[PDB]
Amino acid sequence: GIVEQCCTSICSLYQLENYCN
Amino acid sequence: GIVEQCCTSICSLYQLENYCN
Amino acid sequence: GIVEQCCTSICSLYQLENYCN
Amino acid sequence: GIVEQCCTSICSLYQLENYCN
Amino acid sequence: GIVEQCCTSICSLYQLENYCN
Amino acid sequence: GIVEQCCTSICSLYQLENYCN
Amino acid sequence: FVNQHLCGSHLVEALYLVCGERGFFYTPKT
Amino acid sequence: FVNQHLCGSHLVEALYLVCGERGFFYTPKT
Amino acid sequence: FVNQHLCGSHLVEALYLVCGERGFFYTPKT
Amino acid sequence: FVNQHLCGSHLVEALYLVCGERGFFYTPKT
Amino acid sequence: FVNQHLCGSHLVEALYLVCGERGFFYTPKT
Amino acid sequence: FVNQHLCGSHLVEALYLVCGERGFFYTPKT
Ligand SMILES: [Cl-]
Ligand SMILES: [Cl-]
Ligand SMILES: [Cl-]
Ligand SMILES: [Cl-]
Ligand SMILES: [Zn+2]
Ligand SMILES: [Zn+2]
Repeated sequence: GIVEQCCTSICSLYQLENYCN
Repeated sequence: GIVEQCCTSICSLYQLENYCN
Repeated sequence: GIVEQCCTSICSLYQLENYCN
Repeated sequence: GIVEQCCTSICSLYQLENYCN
Repeated sequence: GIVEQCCTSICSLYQLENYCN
Repeated sequence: GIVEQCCTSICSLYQLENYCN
Repeated sequence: FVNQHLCGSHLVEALYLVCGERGFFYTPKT
Repeated sequence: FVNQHLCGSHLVEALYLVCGERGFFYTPKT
Repeated sequence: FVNQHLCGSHLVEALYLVCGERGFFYTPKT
Repeated sequence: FVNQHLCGSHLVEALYLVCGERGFFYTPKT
Repeated sequence: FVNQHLCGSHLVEALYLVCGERGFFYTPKT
Repeated sequence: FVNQHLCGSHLVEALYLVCGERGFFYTPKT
């Protein structure tokens, strides 16, 4: 998931925005 | 400047990009 | 909610566990 | 010690509480 | 103490060294 | 540069002070 | 433990500390 | 914006900045 | 995204998030 | 609470949250 | 260097920066 | 002061503490 992706590879702020309420 | 725009007032992530190199 | 309980008021580490999944 | 244990393995909040004044 | 010197008032990085072991 | 040096080896606060305005 | 004021990014750091792998929600609107 | 390499608490800080008052959910695997 | 108050070390964390490898300047005197 | 993997400054943040007004001592090896 | 206001978790981050391996005590009651 | 091992956002925090109101520039390679 996002938590793992950001850490083991990379992730964007736009991908992060999907986890906002 | 940045303190006025973002701390004293309120700013977006886009506005913060104004201070990138 | 959380802001009221923990920022505006004062909360314990135990109270914070109320917001775990 | 605690500093090293938390970093090289794992540690709990309860172990950390021992370092409070 | 530290809160009075550095939070309530204002302190230098040198003053902070007063609290090293 | 400094960013890389601090991360891959070590750096001092005095070296960091060179990056102040 | 203790009770303290925890706001903003400090509040979320504390939720991460307390919840960790469980996960958590931060929903300030309530 | 640039791509991010974020582990542990640094991910939660990023979510906080990105989502602001909307809040967010932090949901790690396992 | 959102608009929030970002001060001090939180402001610089946000600049690092947004700028990353580009770099940035933090010049509060203006 | 969950178990913690904490290095460098992240350990000090955790001690701060855990101890609150009691304060704490940070005593690494060597 | 400079003089600034350092409170709470920011104060302890600064103590960790300045003291590091020496260790430090944070004892706000005094 | 002691020597520092600082990566990512931790470097920016250190620059913030060291420079204070003077501000600073964060300029990574590439
Ligand atoms: Cl704050
Ligand atoms: Cl603050
Ligand atoms: Cl790390
Ligand atoms: Cl604060
Ligand atoms: Zn880190
Ligand atoms: Zn703060």
